[PDB]
Amino acid sequence: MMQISSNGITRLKREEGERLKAYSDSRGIPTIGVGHTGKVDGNSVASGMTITAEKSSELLKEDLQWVEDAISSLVRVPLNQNQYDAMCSLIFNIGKSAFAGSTVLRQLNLKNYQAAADAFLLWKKAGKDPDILLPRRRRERALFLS
Amino acid sequence: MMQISSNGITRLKREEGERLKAYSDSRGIPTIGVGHTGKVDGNSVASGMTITAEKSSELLKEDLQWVEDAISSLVRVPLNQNQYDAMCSLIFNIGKSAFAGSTVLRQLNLKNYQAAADAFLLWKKAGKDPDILLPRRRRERALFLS
Ligand SMILES: [Mg+2]
Ligand SMILES: [Sm+3]
Ligand SMILES: [Sm+3]
Ligand SMILES: [Sm+3]
Repeated sequence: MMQISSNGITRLKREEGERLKAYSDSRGIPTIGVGHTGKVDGNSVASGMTITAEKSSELLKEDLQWVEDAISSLVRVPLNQNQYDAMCSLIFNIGKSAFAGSTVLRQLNLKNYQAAADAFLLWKKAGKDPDILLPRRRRERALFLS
Repeated sequence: MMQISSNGITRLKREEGERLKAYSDSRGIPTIGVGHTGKVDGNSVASGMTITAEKSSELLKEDLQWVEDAISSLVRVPLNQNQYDAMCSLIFNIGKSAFAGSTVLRQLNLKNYQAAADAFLLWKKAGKDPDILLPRRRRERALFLS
C-alpha cells in the first residue's frame, strides 16, 4: 500500500512545526516532535525531554498511521506521490472525520483531481480567523498539483 | 531471517536522500529512489521515469539484499534490530569490501559491542573533507546503541 515520502515528511514538518524539546501545548498536553503526545521509548513526555530530528520523524510516522489508513480506506482512485503527500498534510491537520465528509474526498473519488485540489482551499478557518490556514492550504494544493 | 525494519528503511532513506523522479548521479548513472539503478517494472531507469514512495522502499529492500547477505556471512554474533538497521546503513554506504576489513566488524565478532559502535565514527572521510560523514556516523551509532 501507499506510504508518505521523505519529501512528504519534510513538508509536513514545515507546516506543523517541529519542537525537539518537550513543551506543554495550548491545552496543557505535554508534546514533543511534531505533535507527539503519546509515550516516547516507553515513557510519558515530560519537561526536560529532548529528542533528535530522526526520532521526531520516527514518532511522526507512528502518528501518521491513522492518516495513511484513512487514505487507504476512503480513497478508491489512483494517487501519485505528490497528491498523496499533500493529502497526508491536510488530513493530519483537519482529522479523519472532516476529510471523510469533505468535497476533497468526493471530488477525488470522481477523478476530478483539479477540483479536489481546489477544495483544499475550503479548509481555511481556525478559531475566530476565517483564513488563517489558507497559506498552508495553498502550499498543499501546489504540492498536490506538482 | 533478520531483515531491515521499517524504521531502518526510513532512517536510511533520510541519510541517503530519496528521488522519486529519475536523475543522473554525479558520475552519469541514471538513478531513482534511494540509489536504485537497475530496472523498474521491466524498464531501464531513464529521464522521465517516476515512482511512488512505496516503490522506492520496495526497491531499496531488494537492493539491500547484498548488505543483508554481507551481515549474514560476516557477522558471527547476535544483533538486535536497532544494531542490524544501523549496520545496514553503514554498509550500504561504505560497501562490502570496506566493511569486511573494518574495525566495526572485528569488534562486533569479539562481542565488543560498545567498541563496534564507536568504530562507526572511523568511517568519516569523503573526498577532501576528513569528517564530512561523521554526523551520519554519529546518528547510526546512536541507532545501534538504542
Ligand atoms: Mg541473505
Ligand atoms: Sm507493494
Ligand atoms: Sm499500520
Ligand atoms: Sm486572517
